[PDB]
Amino acid sequence: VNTALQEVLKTALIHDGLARGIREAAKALDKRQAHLCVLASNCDEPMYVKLVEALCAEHQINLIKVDDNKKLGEWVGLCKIDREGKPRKVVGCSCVVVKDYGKESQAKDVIEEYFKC
Amino acid sequence: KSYTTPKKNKHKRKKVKLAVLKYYKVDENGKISRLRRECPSDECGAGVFMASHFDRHYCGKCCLTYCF
Ligand SMILES: [Zn+2]
Repeated sequence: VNTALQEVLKTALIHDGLARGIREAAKALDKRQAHLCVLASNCDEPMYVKLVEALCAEHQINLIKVDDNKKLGEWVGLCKIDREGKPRKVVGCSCVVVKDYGKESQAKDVIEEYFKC
Repeated sequence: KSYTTPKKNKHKRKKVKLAVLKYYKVDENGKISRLRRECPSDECGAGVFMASHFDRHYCGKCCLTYCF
């Protein structure tokens, strides 16, 4: 399922349909365009996780949990310098939401079967 | 290079940590609360939040300043 989510993130990066950043995510929820999102639990955030869960528990938003904030900077590509190898200067992010327009894919049937059930 | 009159500063955008909770007040139950005003016009969307001035409200793009 992680391969399918990474493929969805990569094609959202290709079509530029994702709204990266908490500012654009808040714009998407205020415009009611939140389809899928990724949340990094068990982090060192003192009180940010309550605000993120409060916005994520508003209206038809998926609940996906991952481990770290700094491991989400490579799939989105915040500071992916030296793409042939490992970056040496990189920062992190909390959540990046996606608004995919080209929804049709190969594993998307299994993805929507897991999301609906 | 350097003049006798000292140089004046420019409006540089400073670094503010976690400004979004300044707008969205985290209440007890799972309900969103907005304190700062928004632009009621249809020219700009509702996701853009206007300036919180002490005696008026400054529109984000159209400069339609609303006064009390
Ligand atoms: Zn505005």
